[PDB]
Amino acid sequence: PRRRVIGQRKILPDPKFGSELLAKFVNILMVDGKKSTAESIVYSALETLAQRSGKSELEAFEVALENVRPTVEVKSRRVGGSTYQVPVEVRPVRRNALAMRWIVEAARKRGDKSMALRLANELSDAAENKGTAVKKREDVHRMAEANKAFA
Amino acid sequence: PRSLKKGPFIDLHLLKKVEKAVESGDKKPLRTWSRRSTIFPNMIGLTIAVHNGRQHVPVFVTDEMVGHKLGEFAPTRTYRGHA
Amino acid sequence: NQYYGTGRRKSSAARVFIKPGNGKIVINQRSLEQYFGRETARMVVRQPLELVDMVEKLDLYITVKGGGISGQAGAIRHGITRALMEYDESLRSELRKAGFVTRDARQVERKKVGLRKARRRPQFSKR
Amino acid sequence: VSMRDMLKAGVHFGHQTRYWNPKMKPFIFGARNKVHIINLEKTVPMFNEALAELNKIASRKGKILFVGTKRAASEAVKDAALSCDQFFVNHRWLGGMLTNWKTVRQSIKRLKDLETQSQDGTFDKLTKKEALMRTRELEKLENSLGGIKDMGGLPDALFVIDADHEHIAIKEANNLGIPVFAIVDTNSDPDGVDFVIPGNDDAIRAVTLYLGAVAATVREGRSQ
Amino acid sequence: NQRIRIRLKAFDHRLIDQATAEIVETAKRTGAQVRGPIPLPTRKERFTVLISPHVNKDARDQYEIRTHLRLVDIVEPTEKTVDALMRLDLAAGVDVQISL
Amino acid sequence: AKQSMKAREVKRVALADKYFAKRAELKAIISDVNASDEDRWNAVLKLQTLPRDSSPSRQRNRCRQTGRPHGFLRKFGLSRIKVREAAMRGEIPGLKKASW
Amino acid sequence: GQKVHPNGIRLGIVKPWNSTWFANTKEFADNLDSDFKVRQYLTKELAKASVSRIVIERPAKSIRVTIHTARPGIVIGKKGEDVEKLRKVVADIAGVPAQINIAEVRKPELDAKLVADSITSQLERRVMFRRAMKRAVQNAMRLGAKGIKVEVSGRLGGAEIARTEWYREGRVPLHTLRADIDYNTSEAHTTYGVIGVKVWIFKGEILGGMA
Amino acid sequence: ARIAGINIPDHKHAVIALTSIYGVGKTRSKAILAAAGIAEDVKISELSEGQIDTLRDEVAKFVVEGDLRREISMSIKRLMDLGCYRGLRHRRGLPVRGQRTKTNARTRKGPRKPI
RNA sequence: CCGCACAAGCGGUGGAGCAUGUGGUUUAAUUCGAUGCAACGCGAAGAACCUUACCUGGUCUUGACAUCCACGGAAGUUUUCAGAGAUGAGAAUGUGCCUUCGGGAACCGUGAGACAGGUGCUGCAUGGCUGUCGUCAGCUCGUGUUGUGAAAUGUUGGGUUAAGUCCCGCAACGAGCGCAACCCUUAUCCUUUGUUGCCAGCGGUCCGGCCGGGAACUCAAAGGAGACUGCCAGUGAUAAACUGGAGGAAGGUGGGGAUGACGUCAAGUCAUCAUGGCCCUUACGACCAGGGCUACACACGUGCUACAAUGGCGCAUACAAAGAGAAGCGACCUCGCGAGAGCAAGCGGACCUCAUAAAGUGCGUCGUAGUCCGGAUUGGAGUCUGCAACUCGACUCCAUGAAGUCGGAAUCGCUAGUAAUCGUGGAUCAGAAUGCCACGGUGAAUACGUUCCCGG
Ligand SMILES: [Mg+2]
Ligand SMILES: [Mg+2]
Ligand SMILES: [Mg+2]
Ligand SMILES: [Mg+2]
Ligand SMILES: [Mg+2]
Ligand SMILES: [Mg+2]
Ligand SMILES: [Mg+2]
Ligand SMILES: [Mg+2]
Ligand SMILES: [Mg+2]
Ligand SMILES: [Mg+2]
Ligand SMILES: [Mg+2]
Ligand SMILES: [Mg+2]
Ligand SMILES: [Mg+2]
Ligand SMILES: [Mg+2]
Ligand SMILES: [Mg+2]
Ligand SMILES: [Mg+2]
Ligand SMILES: [Mg+2]
Ligand SMILES: [Mg+2]
Ligand SMILES: [Mg+2]
Ligand SMILES: [Mg+2]
Ligand SMILES: [Mg+2]
Ligand SMILES: [Mg+2]
Ligand SMILES: [Mg+2]
Ligand SMILES: [Mg+2]
Ligand SMILES: [Mg+2]
Ligand SMILES: [Mg+2]
Ligand SMILES: [Mg+2]
Ligand SMILES: [Mg+2]
Ligand SMILES: [Mg+2]
Ligand SMILES: [Mg+2]
Ligand SMILES: [Mg+2]
Ligand SMILES: [Mg+2]
Ligand SMILES: [Mg+2]
Ligand SMILES: [Mg+2]
Ligand SMILES: [Mg+2]
Ligand SMILES: [Mg+2]
Ligand SMILES: [Mg+2]
Ligand SMILES: [Mg+2]
Ligand SMILES: [Mg+2]
Ligand SMILES: [Mg+2]
Ligand SMILES: [Mg+2]
Ligand SMILES: [Mg+2]
Ligand SMILES: [Mg+2]
Ligand SMILES: [Mg+2]
Ligand SMILES: [Mg+2]
Ligand SMILES: [Mg+2]
Ligand SMILES: [Mg+2]
Ligand SMILES: [Mg+2]
Ligand SMILES: [Mg+2]
Ligand SMILES: [Mg+2]
Ligand SMILES: [Mg+2]
Ligand SMILES: [Zn+2]
Repeated sequence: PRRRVIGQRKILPDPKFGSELLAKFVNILMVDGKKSTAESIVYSALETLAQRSGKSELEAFEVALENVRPTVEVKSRRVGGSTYQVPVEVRPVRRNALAMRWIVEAARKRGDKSMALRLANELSDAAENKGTAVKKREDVHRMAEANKAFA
Repeated sequence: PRSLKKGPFIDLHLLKKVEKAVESGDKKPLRTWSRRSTIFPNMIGLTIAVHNGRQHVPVFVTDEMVGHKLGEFAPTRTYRGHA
Repeated sequence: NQYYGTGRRKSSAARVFIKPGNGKIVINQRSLEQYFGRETARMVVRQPLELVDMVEKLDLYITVKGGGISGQAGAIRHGITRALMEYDESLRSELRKAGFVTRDARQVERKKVGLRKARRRPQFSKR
Repeated sequence: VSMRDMLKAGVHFGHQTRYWNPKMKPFIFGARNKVHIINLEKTVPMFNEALAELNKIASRKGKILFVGTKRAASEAVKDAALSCDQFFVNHRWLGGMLTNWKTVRQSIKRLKDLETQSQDGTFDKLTKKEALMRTRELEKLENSLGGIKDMGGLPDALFVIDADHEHIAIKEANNLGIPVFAIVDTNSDPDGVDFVIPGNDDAIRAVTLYLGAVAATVREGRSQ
Repeated sequence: NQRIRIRLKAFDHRLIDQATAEIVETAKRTGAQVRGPIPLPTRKERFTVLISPHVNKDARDQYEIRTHLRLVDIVEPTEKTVDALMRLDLAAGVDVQISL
Repeated sequence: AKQSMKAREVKRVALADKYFAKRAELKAIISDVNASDEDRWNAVLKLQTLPRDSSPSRQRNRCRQTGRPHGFLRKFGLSRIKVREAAMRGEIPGLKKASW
Repeated sequence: GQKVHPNGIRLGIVKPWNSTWFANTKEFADNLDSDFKVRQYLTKELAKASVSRIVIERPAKSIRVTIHTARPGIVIGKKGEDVEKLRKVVADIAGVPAQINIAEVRKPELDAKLVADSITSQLERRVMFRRAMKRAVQNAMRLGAKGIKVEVSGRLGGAEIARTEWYREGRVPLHTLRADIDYNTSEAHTTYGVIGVKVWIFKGEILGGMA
Repeated sequence: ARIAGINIPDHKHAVIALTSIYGVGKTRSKAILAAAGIAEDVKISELSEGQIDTLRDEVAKFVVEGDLRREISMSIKRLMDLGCYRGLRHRRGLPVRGQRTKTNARTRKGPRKPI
């Protein structure tokens, strides 16, 4: 991307709920090209949150999303030949992407003898703003606030 | 491992040498190159000089060695260690 | 009284014959739930009738060869789209706007000499 | 052309007094509103002398090259050559067109080959993209060399509009000895024009009057 | 019986096509009805060899031999047609198998 | 390759022709599912006395033009080098650079 | 870098093959060996007959050799004797009934193989290479070649450091497959080793592909 | 329970528990259960003593634990003192089945030793 | 100013075990070559013997392979002994061809020389062939012009492109080699032909396109059609072009290949071949058996399998493509736990065989453990190929069950049907793939940008 900026590839909406957000989620935790293997974990870990953790699975998805979304991120760029940790603003769609990418990384360390159980547990815990996933967002914010001197 | 159907393999010249030896009981080392021959029971008590590619190692044959190739008891490579 | 459409996806060829009736679907002498174990494949096959809102007004007799179940589902969807627009011929704008007449031509890229796979390269040995 | 005929067209008009060339002093009536005024009295005999030489050249099978590269006046220069059956340059002048006649002849041959090939056929044998590309090349050559495709050899006379703008052409001509007939505004250097017409060249109407008189005189020469 | 089945193999389709054309032309001028040449799947035998005589292996080229097939069935042969066939010498590049 | 290598190859391919039938029947006797043990034993002992060069597995496909023992192609009988330089000269019927 | 053999990349596009027979795997390598030996013997015979190429067409029960040569009278001989003689011996090595046909290259100055062998024959008579190259080029251009390129590679004039010297007139587009590029390679075994000679001759683009 | 010796199978599925015993593998374990008539998925808990005794008596068919280990030590020693090539490589602690030793012989040579 | 060069991402390498190559060391020999990118799963598309060039020993001297001559015999064929074999010694047969009855031919043996032979040295004497910069966009020339001239201009400038692509400008105008196009393949449609392929409408069906039949559809493979910034809108210098839109299977060189300018590196190869020179010639040539190229304190490169619940195991059940086959691929059936064996049909193949794709899905189980993860290693027992598996083959079965709990500094690949993952096939080949070459299945993430590194 040096001459023309192509940008991110467009994606089909999720088959079960017709939502691009959840489709990108299954694309972002799919391993080795195993689409059905991943979405069978996704839909179960959302059904479990539907019945007990909240009232609606699709909206609980968002209430956990914006509960882990970061706002200001240090993207290290040397302006004039000095290591400057300049803080820049994330775009909305990249914000959602970072959020889901962090929530899947949180579910990975959960253990709990399952994958659906981990995803459900951490998606809930993040929706309540008390999850291993939210700490990385506030650490991004900590590192953004430390390096304010370079604005 | 050679097929049981085929049975044990032995070079014809070595078989005839061994017959002629065990007949008269020469008890003299048999200079052979047939490392690929199986040791048959009738070779027990003989001394067979098997070629290792540079010389003939005298293998004295016992009954524990029946069912093994002559080449198995003669080393070909020389390794005294790096140091 | 029978409308026909051919659909191809990822080396899969799907002959689709649509006629007015109950709404039953039969793929290679098998129901839709028998032939496709996944659910994404089922909804892909059903997307055109959903869009055009003719789900109980047509019976579908489908045969498909080649490729894999996901590729076959795309081929069946392309065939159904073609048969539909050959049925009504005014649904073409609705289907094209939904991207169902795309006939996506993505196919597997050949392996190339000096490459483990097309666009894959052996390790550079650190230097 | 009569002085009254020129004056109504505005032949007396010239460039600003800020922008003039030293040798043009004899041909300048004076100045008004900081504008150089060309003396029609000097212009009318010189224009008539140029016409008489052009008629003589035309009578002996003279090939005439009308020269002008002004965007607005390009069509008029092309039209004058077409009316009297002569050759023209209306697009930007190409350096060494007269001096490198051989290379121009190869370009003329290429233009002739492409047009002949399209009429003959084999465009179907060529790929549709190739046939379209050949048509684009033919069109580009036709605009550049359309006037001189049929000139055959080096021309016998040159008619130039705004001789300062076309200075390369006159330098070439003098290097070849080909005579130069040119409308010379006050800002031009008149050394290169053997039959010099001092007059406006920026105005299309003034150029049309000179071109029409020359084309009619050349046609009279052809009729004999 | 009265049924001929000829198979033509070649390395060039522009030669096998004219072979089939003239064969069905002959078989037709005697009034025998024939199935027009059935294009059977062409075989693409692919070879890949090293261009470098020594050291290089990554550098190599890929050659290919495409053998073309045609099938012509003559269903009701008049006994003049059987011999009228053998009076057809096809171009050296074509191979013919005649089964009955 | 050296001339002696090609001489070895032709000797091996000739010797394996005047012993093909005897070796075939001996190997048939040996691997016979039902046979006398003594008859099988004598077949095994007779199979050795034949010249060792008479077994077809001791031949090595060498390029006919040069004798190169590596890179041989059965379809042509030439190594990868002579195959290429004949192919580019148009000497191999049907062979042609491939792309797909 | 290295260039693709200009004749091989046009095989089936504008150039035809030098061998036109069909064989299955059982007979293929045998037929290749027989073609090789036929060509070798025919070259060793008609070296002085200026043969340009030898095409070989095998009918099922026979072999047919066409000899494109520049001096047909020499090879056909007096009352077709030597040619007939040739037939005999090729029928001996092909192990099959044979037939020899003679074709004349009307313009020997436009057939790359003959040009190459001409230049090598001069280089083996110690003609300086620049003269041979230049006069081959202009003899080809005279006779209507759109373009020609000649290249002599090796110890030119016996110099210890080898070098390649080439000379091109007109237009020789090597990357155009539509083009009719006639290319052949020869070599002169001079007192100081081998000198290679390559020669490309462009006779104009071919439309309609093979037809 | 001590089915084959001092080692005791775990309370997990019988087929896996039988495998835990030396000289018994998943195949042998299935054969032991089939002869006993016990299923493969029943645990060692919930199993009666008579059942475990028939398990012991079926295990007694094969050579297992020490009587097997001694047998495999003797087989190795036979080669080692026989002077055969394989015995030599046994005594030098090198791969005896023809694997390369220029590299990738670590599981017999043990951890790498610098110079 | 461009490039997976970086950034943004995804997955690796570096740790483990093994496979493989190299260095080193060892050895009687561990044959030779390739050595920064651009050597190190490289020559080698396949070292048990052969291959084989290496070593040990046994042997030959016009010779294993060629021509020439002389002498003696048809050629060929069957068996014995000695020997590891090479070889040495022997024993058992002919008369076909024109026969100017001379003899010559096919061959074999023997003698003498001219010679053969050399994978012997030089790739710093070479041809040919190849790598590399780099598929980077350049490299030049004619004529004109400019300058006293070496030279310059064109080829720079403004824009614009993947592009020295294109347009404008301009003493330049053109051209050549490049770039693009012409070629192959892929995506849509149409025409033609319909078996061994196909089955929509029909008649029966032993419910099998199987069988009457059908030529519609899939498909096959030959010929065509189609895409060109062609159409619209905006931006732009009324330019090129760019952005967007319509239509369309396809949209801006649609995707992929082939295609590699002038030259650079005295780059690689005298061991494919050819070749100047030098060198050996009862030996540096030739034959044979056995050994070696597979060694093993170590170091490096490239790979494979893993370390697990997105998973292991059991059972049940789906959907491929591309290929190969006659000393070949080898069904069905029987036997064997199994590798396989026996018997034996078919197929030179759209027919028959290789040949059941596997990830997938359904059910059950396992419960985070060095485990029902992992499979190294070793023991016992086998099958096949092959004269022959000791050194040193592959595979099967029983048992054994290492290290390994995601890998430091550093470093590699990749921009879409790509990465990742899952199987299938082929060449070489008696046998011997984790390599190489090809094929399909499932199938992403990210690209703000051009500061830095790397190369132009
Ligand atoms: Mg064993
Ligand atoms: Mg793939
Ligand atoms: Mg086939
Ligand atoms: Mg040689
Ligand atoms: Mg072999
Ligand atoms: Mg086991
Ligand atoms: Mg091994
Ligand atoms: Mg990066
Ligand atoms: Mg390491
Ligand atoms: Mg490692
Ligand atoms: Mg070494
Ligand atoms: Mg080496
Ligand atoms: Mg490699
Ligand atoms: Mg010796
Ligand atoms: Mg003997
Ligand atoms: Mg005689
Ligand atoms: Mg002699
Ligand atoms: Mg010599
Ligand atoms: Mg060099
Ligand atoms: Mg070197
Ligand atoms: Mg480029
Ligand atoms: Mg540039
Ligand atoms: Mg330049
Ligand atoms: Mg310059
Ligand atoms: Mg520019
Ligand atoms: Mg250009
Ligand atoms: Mg310019
Ligand atoms: Mg019916
Ligand atoms: Mg039809
Ligand atoms: Mg076509
Ligand atoms: Mg296009
Ligand atoms: Mg505008
Ligand atoms: Mg659209
Ligand atoms: Mg559009
Ligand atoms: Mg295209
Ligand atoms: Mg090109
Ligand atoms: Mg190349
Ligand atoms: Mg060098
Ligand atoms: Mg060397
Ligand atoms: Mg020697
Ligand atoms: Mg040997
Ligand atoms: Mg090796
Ligand atoms: Mg396991
Ligand atoms: Mg194979
Ligand atoms: Mg069974
Ligand atoms: Mg297979
Ligand atoms: Mg499963
Ligand atoms: Mg541990
Ligand atoms: Mg794979
Ligand atoms: Mg094999
Ligand atoms: Mg730089
Ligand atoms: Zn003016």
